Order: sequence, then structure tokens, then C-alpha cells
Amino acid sequence: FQGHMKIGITCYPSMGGSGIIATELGIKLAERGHEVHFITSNIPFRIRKPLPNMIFHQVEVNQYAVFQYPPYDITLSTKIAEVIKEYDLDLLHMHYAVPHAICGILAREMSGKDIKIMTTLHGTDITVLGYDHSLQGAIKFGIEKSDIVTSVSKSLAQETHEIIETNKEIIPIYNFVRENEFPTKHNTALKSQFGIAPDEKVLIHVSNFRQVKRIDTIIETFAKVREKIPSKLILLGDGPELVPMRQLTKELNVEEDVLFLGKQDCVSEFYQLSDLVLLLSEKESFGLTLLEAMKTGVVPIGSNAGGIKEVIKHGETGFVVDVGDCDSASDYAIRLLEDKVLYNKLQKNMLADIAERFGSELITDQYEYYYQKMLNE
Amino acid sequence: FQGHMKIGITCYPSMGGSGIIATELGIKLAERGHEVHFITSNIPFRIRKPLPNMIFHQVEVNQYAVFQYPPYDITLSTKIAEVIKEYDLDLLHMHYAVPHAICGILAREMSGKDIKIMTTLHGTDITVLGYDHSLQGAIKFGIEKSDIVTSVSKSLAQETHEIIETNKEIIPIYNFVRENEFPTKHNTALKSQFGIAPDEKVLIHVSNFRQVKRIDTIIETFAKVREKIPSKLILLGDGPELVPMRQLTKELNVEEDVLFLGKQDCVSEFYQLSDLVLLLSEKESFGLTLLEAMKTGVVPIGSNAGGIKEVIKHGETGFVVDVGDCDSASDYAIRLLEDKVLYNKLQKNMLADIAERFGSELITDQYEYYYQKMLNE
Amino acid sequence: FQGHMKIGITCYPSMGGSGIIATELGIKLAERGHEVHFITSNIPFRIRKPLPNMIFHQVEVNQYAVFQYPPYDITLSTKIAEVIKEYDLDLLHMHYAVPHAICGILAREMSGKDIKIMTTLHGTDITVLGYDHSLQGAIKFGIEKSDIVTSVSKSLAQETHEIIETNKEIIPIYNFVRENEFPTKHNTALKSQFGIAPDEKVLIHVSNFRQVKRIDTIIETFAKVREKIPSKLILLGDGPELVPMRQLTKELNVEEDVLFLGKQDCVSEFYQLSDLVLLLSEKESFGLTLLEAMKTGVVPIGSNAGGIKEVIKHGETGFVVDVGDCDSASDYAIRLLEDKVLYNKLQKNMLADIAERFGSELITDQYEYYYQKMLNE
Amino acid sequence: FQGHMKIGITCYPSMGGSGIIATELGIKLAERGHEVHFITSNIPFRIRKPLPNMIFHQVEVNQYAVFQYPPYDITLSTKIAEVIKEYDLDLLHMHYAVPHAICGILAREMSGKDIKIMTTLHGTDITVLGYDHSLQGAIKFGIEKSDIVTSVSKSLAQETHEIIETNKEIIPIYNFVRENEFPTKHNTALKSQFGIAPDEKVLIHVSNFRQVKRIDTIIETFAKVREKIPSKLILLGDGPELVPMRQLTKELNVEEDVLFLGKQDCVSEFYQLSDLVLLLSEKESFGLTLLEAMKTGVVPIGSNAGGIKEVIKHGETGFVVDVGDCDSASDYAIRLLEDKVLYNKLQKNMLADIAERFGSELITDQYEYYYQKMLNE
Ligand SMILES: O=c1ccn([C@@H]2O[C@H](COP(=O)(O)OP(=O)(O)O)[C@@H](O)[C@H]2O)c(=O)[nH]1
Ligand SMILES: O=c1ccn([C@@H]2O[C@H](COP(=O)(O)OP(=O)(O)O)[C@@H](O)[C@H]2O)c(=O)[nH]1
Ligand SMILES: O=c1ccn([C@@H]2O[C@H](COP(=O)(O)OP(=O)(O)O)[C@@H](O)[C@H]2O)c(=O)[nH]1
Ligand SMILES: O=c1ccn([C@@H]2O[C@H](COP(=O)(O)OP(=O)(O)O)[C@@H](O)[C@H]2O)c(=O)[nH]1
Ligand SMILES: CC(=O)N[C@@H]1[C@@H](O)[C@H](O)[C@@H](CO)O[C@@H]1O
Ligand SMILES: CC(=O)N[C@@H]1[C@@H](O)[C@H](O)[C@@H](CO)O[C@@H]1O
Ligand SMILES: CC(=O)N[C@@H]1[C@@H](O)[C@H](O)[C@@H](CO)O[C@@H]1O
Ligand SMILES: CC(=O)N[C@@H]1[C@@H](O)[C@H](O)[C@@H](CO)O[C@@H]1O
Repeated sequence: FQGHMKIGITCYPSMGGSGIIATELGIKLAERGHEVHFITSNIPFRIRKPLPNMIFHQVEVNQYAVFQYPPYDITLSTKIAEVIKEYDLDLLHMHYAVPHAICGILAREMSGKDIKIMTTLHGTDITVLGYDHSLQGAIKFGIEKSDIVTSVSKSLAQETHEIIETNKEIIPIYNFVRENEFPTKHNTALKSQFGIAPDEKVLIHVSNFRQVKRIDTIIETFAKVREKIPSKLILLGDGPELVPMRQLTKELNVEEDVLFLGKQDCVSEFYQLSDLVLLLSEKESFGLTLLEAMKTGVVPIGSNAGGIKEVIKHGETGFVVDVGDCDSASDYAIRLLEDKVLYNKLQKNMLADIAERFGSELITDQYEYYYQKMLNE
Repeated sequence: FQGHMKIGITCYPSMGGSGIIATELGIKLAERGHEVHFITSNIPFRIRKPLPNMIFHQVEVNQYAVFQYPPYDITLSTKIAEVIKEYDLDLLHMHYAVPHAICGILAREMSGKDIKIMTTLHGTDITVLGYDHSLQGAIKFGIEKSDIVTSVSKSLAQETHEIIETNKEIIPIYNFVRENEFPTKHNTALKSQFGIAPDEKVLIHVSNFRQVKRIDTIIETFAKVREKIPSKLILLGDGPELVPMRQLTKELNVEEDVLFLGKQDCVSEFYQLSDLVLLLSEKESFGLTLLEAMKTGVVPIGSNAGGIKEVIKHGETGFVVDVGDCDSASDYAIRLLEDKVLYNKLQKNMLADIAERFGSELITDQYEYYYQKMLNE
Repeated sequence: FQGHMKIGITCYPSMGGSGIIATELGIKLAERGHEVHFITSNIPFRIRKPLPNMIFHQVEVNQYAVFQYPPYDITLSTKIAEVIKEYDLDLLHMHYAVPHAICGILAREMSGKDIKIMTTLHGTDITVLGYDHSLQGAIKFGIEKSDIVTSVSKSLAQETHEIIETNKEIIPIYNFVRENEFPTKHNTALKSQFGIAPDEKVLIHVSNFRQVKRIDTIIETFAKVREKIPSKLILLGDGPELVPMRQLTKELNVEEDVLFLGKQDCVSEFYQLSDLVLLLSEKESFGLTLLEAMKTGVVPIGSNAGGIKEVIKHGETGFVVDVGDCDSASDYAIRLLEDKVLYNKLQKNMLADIAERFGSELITDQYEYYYQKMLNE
Repeated sequence: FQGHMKIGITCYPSMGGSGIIATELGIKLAERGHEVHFITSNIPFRIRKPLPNMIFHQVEVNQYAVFQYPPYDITLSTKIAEVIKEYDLDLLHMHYAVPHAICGILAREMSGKDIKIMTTLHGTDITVLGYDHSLQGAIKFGIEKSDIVTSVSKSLAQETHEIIETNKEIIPIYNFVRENEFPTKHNTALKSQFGIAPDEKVLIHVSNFRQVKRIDTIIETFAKVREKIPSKLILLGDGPELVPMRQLTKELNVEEDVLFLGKQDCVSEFYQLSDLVLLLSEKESFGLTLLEAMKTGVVPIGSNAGGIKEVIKHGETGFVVDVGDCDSASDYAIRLLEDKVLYNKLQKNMLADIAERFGSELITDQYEYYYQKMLNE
């Protein structure tokens, strides 16, 4: 270890798992005593306590009458460059090849200092290219001009090499949750408040309600489970598929047993009253909602898309089914909700496995290691 | 006919066929003596000559430090409402259910006058819903609160009823080209300038280079044609697939015979040197580039997506193939480039057919008819 | 009182005082048992605990390849309309004439129900019109078609009548802070962490660093205070003037005594170690940072812009100076930092005055009263 | 001269004088035989004829569900970099320090080739900094990392050195009009169409209707002229001040003599029927509308803001008044509309002066000269 580092972090602090990961990583590094600078647009964050060595820099992105589009990329690069000059930063940690790796590359030019840049891929660069190949060259450049590139799963590293066609080494470093924010415990005080009887089994799904999440499979799965087991499906979040999914609960005549609770700041309290977590996505590079529930003690059922099959060990820590397979998913779910022996076995394997592979201290050490490798090249 | 009308038109004047259609329709109505007001954002237009009775109102969409996003919808509605009050408009003709039908509905509220609203669907509302169902309710509302709804093909009207689930009557009114802008003629003066020998056959495709256009099928088709016939493929336009398509011409070793000419203001001069026009799209509600080429005398080969199979009469005015079928497309193309008798026969049927179904005077009469029907309800 | 209400609230949850006010008002109403629905774009919020009767609906604003600008206004109106239909809302509370009053007016149309709409003005509609009169008609319409319009100060109500020229009644209802989030207490544990000696006086300013905040006057004021009194100026926040203001501290040779701490989630802990709060803005309709500091026990010095001179009672609860008058501001500040008798007197008047005029229970009662007045008209 | 150059040009083709200048410069260079590539966003342009050596590359700027803002800067830089690689460009000519100089600087990095970059300042970088200092560092960097920087007037070069504080040399190169697009002639055929009697004097103003244009001074000036001389004021364009200015014509009771004609594609035909052109702006780095009218034969009255007093030679080719001075402006205007001897004298000096200083061939030669100087450094 070469020691204390001055670190600039850029992400979208309010978008999905990537914003949580980048913020919590920054907090962990700050608690060890690194000097951590966040540089994001005018978007809020979740920071429990102020630390003298952790600063949130925020830039306002305004169109004037001069620009055709609000100049996010240039405004953010300028701000990062100003933080580099003012605080003599050692390195940048950018989340996403676009826009943020390019923003860091531009900021290094604007700052005059040859700062090192780590870029972490979360899968959004693959998503973008599924709609539109305009940014293919930018994604490739942001990957190849970063000093080190990481990915939140091995599946994502392989898919990136396929789709972007680069020989750049991509280092898989998994996601983590902060153990103190997700106590392994089970509560029922909140269960009554939301109209769930103590003898009802609770299935939970937490997402942005995009089509890629296949909440249609989740609701189809729940309807089959509901036939055999009195239960509730809790859906946390909001997004594009909200209304189609609400109508699907009426077609399957399960409307009174599906609770659309909206967006929640404190998801751990809802995991604590849950029995099963579902993530049946078509594409998923990691699936932070699974690890959050698993850390709480909730056993997972996932699809075999992307990194979900790295998070869940099929048959040991939970179950993995094919994308779209509501028959198998409801079979596994009914078993787990009937069979305390299976549930307790997977749950105890799961709590041990996530501590060995996804511990916040272990993962921070991995990131910190590659920070110093960058600085010594 | 009840006579002279005061008409407000809103479109995106620079986006694809819809902007051309809405602008040329407005010009035709202005030439008959209607008072025509365009109300669009700060985007240029193509207007040949000023008319005292045709005014272009343009609104600037600025973010300040106050809005999170540039308030296009509200700014435009406000501007339309101001034009309604100042000039006592009789009706609005909005292009797209979103945003523009909603903008007209809001502007009618803001103006205080019960103006009538026609909305023309171009298919972009189906495109939007393929990505994201957030706007499903807005699209349905914009359709159902318009006084009359039209669509640029019968295929689009049926697909709308399927996907939006409304009993609203949708009136098919086809697209047109301005006959004087597309003379039926064949030139070769420009052919040499662009490095095309007089004995070379020319295939032309004109689009926005989005994936839905299947320019991969077009280039695969050309490579098969190139085996038997010395020829050039001219690709007009630019967009997301430019670089992947350029690389595909190197894989098929046809790179020197594919001309990527970029965006062109004056496409008729390129149709005039062309022998075949191709539009092999996966989704296409009309296909204005086909009618433009056909009016020039160029025989078309299209896919059977959407309205293309209404524009081309398969076997009579051109050929229609299955989406992706480069084998059949190259068969038809080689025939047409070898066989003057087939070419001349389809060409003469085509010039007669487009005059009977897509004449600018006929189509303007159809729109003008439904304007007056709205005003008399 | 007519009782329980189903309420939809729309604001920008992450922009300045307006987002805090609208969120905390919603929380207070939810704690009394009203059914409270927030409907905002994909922007985070600060909600301490989940309540079964408080739902956060969040809409994703995406450009496709179809829109020129991300359709915030229409997307949000659609979402509000869906919440109206699904939960049979009684009323909407929109913050800002633009965009949100217009969004609520459009959503009422889209929902089919004649819901009542309250709109609260925060001054941003005056700001917008200082740059650009495009939205003048929209602001006037949003005010005049709301069922009730409020303003966060009397100054703002008068300035609105001047600049928008409407006979609409605007009801002044002041801002508030949540008393439990801002305990009246003084800590020094955090003071050492940030390198402030126990015998140093602390001046604090909290803002978005826009030019209208006149942080140049604040820093000029501090430099004069620093001549007579060992002290630190803490600047919380970030924004456009950060770099010019940092350079101004070098010109005045006070750089080591000005602490640029960045954006902070938990400002109350910094107010708790502060002795004076400064808000010397050119335009300020209320000034939520003053009330937050005052509730903590910190005595204020403000300009006489807008509502600041309604929040501070000059000579009784703090001091008010002319915009730009760093001479007077430093005079008042040196006095307050030398004179415990003056400080304690103003502080005790201030704590009593803010409880009588700005108490969260009192203000919520005022809003709740006008909600029911709307419903009974 | 070192000869033929491969040139990439980036501007906003639809925004004011800068878009006209950059496009016409590119056309002039293409007519001499340079290989000219335009690279802009999905915004139309005005190109009279296709040239094999002039290509318009256009990039689509889409938000997905992944970006918070449409990534204009990165999308455009990527596209420029692709054109650099594909066509082996020698140099970039970027218009505006932000965003376009930064875009070219980023594209040079992305391309791998050390291309030279000229940046032309038009004054928008000063405008931006009047609202908001966030981009100060970006503007300075874009200026200092360009190989050559030009400005459209000497006033703008001096104001830039004041406000940005750089020792970078800025080369003044004036704007021009294309002589063939603005024939020196006077028509009256169009005058009747727009309801102007043959014996009426015509004053014309052409702008974007922003506040900086002081159309209030122009209308106040016209009202004084109207007292002594039967005349019409033609206002071409549209924008934020349209409605306030229309109301000002009612207060001054000149409403029937002010013609709000909207946006016009073909302004030369309106200059041809005009007697006086007015540009009384508070800030104006050149004023392309003046040169267009002057080339048509119309004598100008301007303010002394920025470059207007370089375009107009006060007393020799027209008159210059203080910003806001409607008394002097109406004095000069009444004289010029009464006095054929003065009018003819200034008109003949003006036509000679604009040919010596602002000829399209001369200005293109100046740009071409500095292109080659860049390439030889
Ligand atoms: O109402 C919600 C919905 C989601 N999330 C968080 O958003 C993140 C989503 O991460 P994941 O990887 O599961 O999905 P992504 O959104 O990245 O696809 C998780 O931390 C969730 O806890 C949340 O805090 N509240
Ligand atoms: O370089 C170009 C490319 C396209 N177009 C025009 O854009 C329109 C495209 O219409 P179409 O219906 O073919 O496709 P869309 O873009 O609407 O999908 C046609 O009028 C084309 O002539 C053009 O003028 N220049
Ligand atoms: O780092 C910061 C800076 C500001 N604020 C909050 O932002 C709001 C600003 O409100 P105010 O009325 O003072 O100013 P505005 O931003 O509305 O002009 C206050 O609640 C501040 O506590 C904050 O929480 N953290
Ligand atoms: O209806 C209009 C209004 C303006 N313009 C053109 O927009 C440009 C404006 O340039 P100028 O330098 O006068 O003003 P700017 O907009 O750059 O401030 C001139 O070429 C005008 O001819 C136009 O073509 N049509
Ligand atoms: C659909 C998808 O791939 N989303 C991923 C998610 O799997 C991952 O947990 C998150 C944090 O790394 O980044 C992305 O949002
Ligand atoms: C892919 C698609 O459906 N585009 C259509 C196009 O077919 C049609 O010609 C144009 C004008 O009506 O509108 C849309 O852009
Ligand atoms: C500069 C200005 O007027 N900002 C006001 C602020 O005074 C007020 O406290 C806040 C909440 O009502 O709304 C606005 O942001
Ligand atoms: C207000 C202002 O400075 N606008 C200038 C204009 O003077 C100039 O003619 C144009 C072209 O160089 O660029 C800018 O738009």
C-alpha cells in the first residue's frame, strides 16, 4: 500500500444500483481516511454524516439561450478539472464509459495534470448500444484510454469484450452492501401498518419498473404461488411499466394481493418483513436489490441473465430460472414458502457466501488495491 | 366548402417525412389563400417564397437555472395560445399524438377559445411505446380529445387501434409530394461529378440510418446485385448506423461501390440519376422517400412493413419483399436492371398510380374537407 | 374542517427551499393521516420513515429518437393524471406556476375529474421573467386557472401582482422548518474535526452559489469582521460562483479563514456550531436557510431584499442591511460577536417570534384550511 | 499557400449569424475545391447545390433511459472523431469556445491524430458568462488549447481579453455576406402584397427578439419617425420579446404601422423593399443583419455596442447612436428619409466600404491564410 489518496468520484447519485455503489464506496474510502471528492450534477445523495475529508461538489447544468442542449458533459468535466487543480487529486473513479469516463478523460486534459483514471462498467454502455450505435466509438475510447477498467460482474466483462471488441483488460470487482445498513433481522411491526396479516407470506421485488425487469414474469409467478399459499407481493419502485403491470394484476385477479408501494428511501425495513426476493430480469449485470435482500436474510429467486447467476448460487444460496419461466419460478417459490428446512439451509449458505464474496471491506480493499496499482504504473 | 380558414400547424420541421409533409401541406393551403400559421421551436424550415398569408412563429426553448429540463411542451403551448388569441385561429393541425396533440389541447385551454384540433399520426407514437409505456395514457388522450384524427396509411390506423385500444375513428389520408419539386426526368450531368460512369446502374437509399431502416439488408442486397451488374449504391442521409454500415461494406468487399454521400438538401437531383430506390424497413408507416423517387420515375423495391405495401403495388408499380429477404430483393433488382420491358411497364403504371392516389391537390382537398367537417360539428 | 384529504404534490424535490418545503409539508399532512401522493421526476427525496398513507410516484423522462427535448411536462402531467384516476385524489398542490401549475391543469384535463388545484409561488416565476418573457402568458394562466394561489411571503405576492398584472388573489403563507430536525442547541464536537478552535467565532452562509446570493458581499463582510475578531466563515453549498468566490478570498487575503465545505445533507449540525448566519441576497422571496439557522439559535443578518425583511425583524430578532452594504453588515456582525447582551436579547426574541409566525403546525393548519376552502367552493 | 485542405466545420447551423457565417464560409471553401465536412447535430442547413467535395455529417442526440441529459457534447465529439479517422482531416474549424472548441479538442484526442483546431469567437461565450460563471474555465481552456483563435470583430477580441484574462492572441476576422445572395437592388412588387403603399417609407429590423436587441428602442424610434413621415416598420423574426413588443406598439398607438411578419427564409427580398435598417442592440459583436441590408443598398442606423461601430462608419456609411437613444435615432432616420442627397452619399460610401472590408473573397482568403499558418507551425 502506498497510502492516503485524493480521489474524485463521478456517477449519477440517483440512478439505480450504480449510484448507490459509487456513493457507498466513496463513504467507505473516506472512513479509512482517504480524501474523497464527489463531483456530480445538481442531484441529491444519501450521506449519513459529514466527514472533514469527504466533499460533495455539485454543478448546475443550465441551458442559456446559447446552447441547443444543456451542456452536461462539458460542465461536469470543467468542474472535475477545477477540483483536480484546487485539491491536487491523485486519481478519478468514473462510473460508466459514457458519459463519465469521457468526462474524466476531458477533465484530465483541462486540468494539465496527468491524473490516473479508473472506470467502472455497470452495463449501461451495453444498454445504450442496444438502442443506438452512435456512441460505440466513444464507449470504446473511454474504455481504452482509462488506466484501469473494472466491471461489476464477470458476465459483464465478457459481454463487453464481445460487443465492444477491445483487448483492454477488464477487472471484475463485485458489488457490495454496507452491512450496518442491512441488519440480518426479521420484523413484523411494519407488516400490520401495510395491511399484511402475520400468517401471510411476503414476496418482494424492488426495481425501476423498466421492461428489462420482466415484472410480468414476477406477477405471473406470484399468481401461481397465490393459488397454493396465502401471500402478498410487494412491488417497490416506480417507472414505465407501472400501469401495464397494475392492469396485469387485474387480469390475473390478484389485484388485492399485489401492493404497489411506490419509491422508498428505506428499503431494508421492507426486506426485513419479506420472505422471498425476486429479480427475473432479461438483462442484469449484478442486481443490487438481491444482495440487499440476501444480506437481510431473504432467500432469492433470480433469472439466469448476466450477473444474477454469479450472485445466486443455484441450489446452494437460492434458485436461478430461465428468463420468462414463471412455471419454474413459482415451483421454487412454493417450495421455499412451504419448507422451513430448505429455506433455513439456503439462508445459512447465503449469509456465509455473501460475507466471503461481497463484503464491503473486502470489495473496498479490491478497489483500493487497483487504485494504487494505477498510481505505480 | 365553408371557405377561408385560419390554421395553426405544429410539427418538428426538421424531422423526417412528417416535417416535410406538414410544411408542404401548409404551403399548399397557403397558396389556395388560407391563412396559415406555423408554430414550432427554434428549428429551420424550407419555404420557397414568402406569402403575406403564411407566417412562421418560432419559440425559443431555454432552460434557466429554474427548470430541470427545457420546457418545450409548455413553451410551445403558450406560443400557440398567443397565436390563437392574436389572429383568431379557427383550428389547429398537430402532427404526432405526443407531444403536439397534447400541446394543442393545452393551448386551446390557455387561449380561452374552443378551437378545433386535427391530429395526424405518423407512427412515432407506436415507436415511442416500443421503448417505454410511460406515455401510453397521453397518446390515448391526445387521440381521443382531438376533434379528428388522421393517419398517413391504413396500416397505421389499424396498428394504432390494436396498440392504443381506442374506439376513436382514425381517418387514413395518404402522404404526397409536391409535383413541381420532383420532375419526372433523368439526368447524368451530376453522375460524373460523383464518379459514376455513364454505363453504371445506380441504386439509391435515403434515410435517417436508424436500425429500423435495415440498411444491412440494403447493403446485402446490393452486394448480390453487384456480382451480376456493374453498379453503385448511393446512401443519402446520416445517423446511428453509419459506422456499422460502412464496416459492413468492407466485409462484403463492396466498399468502393457504396457512396456515403451524407445529408442532402436537394434529393430530387440524386433521384434523377438513380435507377432503383430501396426502402427495406422493419417498420414504416408510409415511406416518403419512395414516393419522392417514384414521382421522379425511379422504380421501387420495398419491404412489406406497414404502409410500404400500400405505396407500392406489388408486381404492378414495383416489388415488395419480406423484411430481411435480401435474396428476393436482389432477384427483383437484377431483373429490373436487366429488363427494360419490365422496368418501363412498372414505371408507367407507377406514374399513373401515384397521380391518382397521392397527388398533392387531391390530398390537400382531403385535409381541407375534414378541416371543414370539424368546424361544422 | 371537512376531514381526510387525498392530495397530490408536485415539486422539484432537489431544488432549494421549495423542494424542502413541499416535501416537509407533505410529511406533516401525512402524519395527521391525510393520504399524500408525491409525483415528481426521477429525482431523490429525503423521507425519514415510510407511512402507509404516503406514496412517492416517480416518472422517468426519456428522450427517444422521436422528441427534440425530453418531454418533462407531458410525462409528469400523464403521471399525475394516472394517480388522480387510480386513487381518486381530491386536490393537487403544485409548486411553481411553471412548470407545475400548468402540469396540474393539464393533468386535471387528462384525468376527467374536476379536481381542485392549489399553486404555491416561490419566486422562481419572477426569476424566469427576468431572463425571458416567453413564459409570461403561461405564468399568468397557471396563476389564474388555479383554484387558490399562495406565496411564501407578502413581498412575493405584491411583486407578482406588479409583474404579472393579474387580479387573482394571492394568499401569503410563510415557510416553516420541522422543529425536531432543528434542535435549539450549540455543539463543538464537530468544530475541532473541521479545524476550528474553540475560541473562534463562526459565521455561516448556506446557498446555491448563484450570483443573486451576493456571496461577494458576504466575503467582503467577513474580511472586515476578521480584522477585529478571530473567526471563520463557513460556506455551505456549491454552484456557479464557487471559483470566483474562492479567488475573492485570496484577493482579500482571508483564504485560510474561509472554509468551502461543499454540499451537505445535514446542515443542522453546522448551524449548531455557528454564531452568525448571513443571507445578503439581491432577490429572496423567503430565505429558508435563515429560518433553519434561527431555529437552531443562530442570530441572522440579512439584506432587505424581498421576504428577508419579513423573516428578520430588524433590531428585534436580527439585523437587515441594504443590498451590497458590507460596511453596515460587518458593523452589525462585529457587535453581535462582541456583545453577549445584544446577542442573547435578539436570540430570545427570535426564538419566540419564529415559533409564533413560522411554526410547522401553524403553517400546516393554514395550508390545510385553504385545501378545504377549495373543496367547498 | 500549401494547397488543398480537408476541413471539418462545427456550428449550430440554425442559430443566428454564427450558423450562417460558418455554413457560407464552408461553401466558399468548397467552391475553391477544398474538401469540406460539416459535423452538426440533427439541425437543418441551407445548401444551394450539392458538391462532391462538401459533405454534411449529422448526428442524432438521444437521451436513453441511461443519461440524465442528452449527451450532445460527447455525441458530437465522437462523430467529429469518426470523420477525422475516415477522411484524414487536416484541421477543425469550431464556432464558439463552448461547446464546440471543447468538442474539437475532445475529438482530436478520440481520433488519435494531432489535427489542428481553429476556433472562431462570435460573442456567445461572453453572453454565457453574463448569466453564470460555471463555464469560465472551459471557455478559457477552449481558447488556449486551440491552435488559432479568431473573433468576428476587434471589439470582441478586446472584450474577451478583459473578461477571460488570457494572453492568447485572438485574430479579428470580420463577417461577410455572399454577394450573389444579396443583389444591390430595390423592388416594389412585394411591397403591395404586404399592404405597403408605393409612397410609404419602410424601416426594417431583423432579429431573434431577445431583450439584448432593444426592440423597445426601435419601436420608440419608429413612433417618432411616424409623426413626421408616413412609413411602416417591418419586424422580421420571432422570439421572447414578441408579445411585449406587440403591446408596446399599442401603447404608442402605432400598431397598424408595425408589421410583425415572423421568421423568413428569404430576407433579401425584404431588404430590397426597405429604406432603413435598424440594429440598436445593447450587445452585438458584429450584426450580420446590418451587412446583409447594407449589401442590398439599405442605409443603416446602429447603436455603438460592440462591433456595430466597426460595421457602420458613423457619418460616412450610416449613423451610430448611444444604446437607448431613441431621440437621436429618430432624428437620423427622419433626415435619411427626407434627404435624398444624404441618403445617396452614405449609400455610395457604404457600398464601396463593405466591398473593401467585408467581401466574401477577401474574408475567405483571410481564413484560408490562417488555416495554412496552423498547418505549418
Ligand atoms: O424504491 C426504490 C427502488 C429502488 N431502490 C434502489 O435502487 C437500486 C437498484 O439497483 P439494482 O442493481 O437492483 O437495479 P438497477 O436499478 O441498477 O437496474 C437498489 O439499491 C435499490 O434498493 C430504492 O432505494 N428504492
Ligand atoms: O439527406 C436527406 C435524408 C432524408 N431526407 C428527407 O427526409 C424524409 C424522410 O422521410 P421518410 O418517410 O422516407 O422517412 P422518415 O425519416 O420519416 O422515417 C424524406 O423526405 C427525405 O427526402 C432529406 O431531405 N435529405
Ligand atoms: O449544502 C446545502 C445547501 C443548501 N441546502 C438547503 O437548500 C435550501 C435552500 O433554501 P433557501 O430558501 O435558503 O434558498 P433557495 O435555494 O431556495 O434560493 C435550504 O433548505 C438549505 O438547507 C442544503 O440542504 N445543503
Ligand atoms: O427571420 C429571420 C431572422 C433572422 N435571420 C437571420 O439570422 C441572422 C442573425 O444574425 P445577426 O448577427 O444579425 O444576429 P444574431 O442572431 O447572431 O444575434 C441573420 O443572418 C438574419 O438574416 C433570418 O434569416 N430570418
Ligand atoms: C439492468 C442492469 O444491468 N443494471 C445494472 C445492475 O444490474 C447493477 O446492479 C447496477 C450497479 O452495478 O448497475 C446497473 O444499473
Ligand atoms: C419509420 C416510420 O414510420 N416513419 C414514418 C414514415 O414512414 C412516414 O413517411 C413519415 C411521414 O408521414 O412519418 C414517419 O416518420
Ligand atoms: C432566490 C429565491 O427567491 N429563492 C426562493 C427562496 O427565497 C425560498 O426560501 C424558496 C422556498 O420558498 O423558494 C425560492 O427558491
Ligand atoms: C448579440 C451577438 O453578439 N450576436 C452575435 C452577432 O453580433 C454576430 O453577427 C453573430 C455572427 O458572428 O454572432 C453572434 O450571434
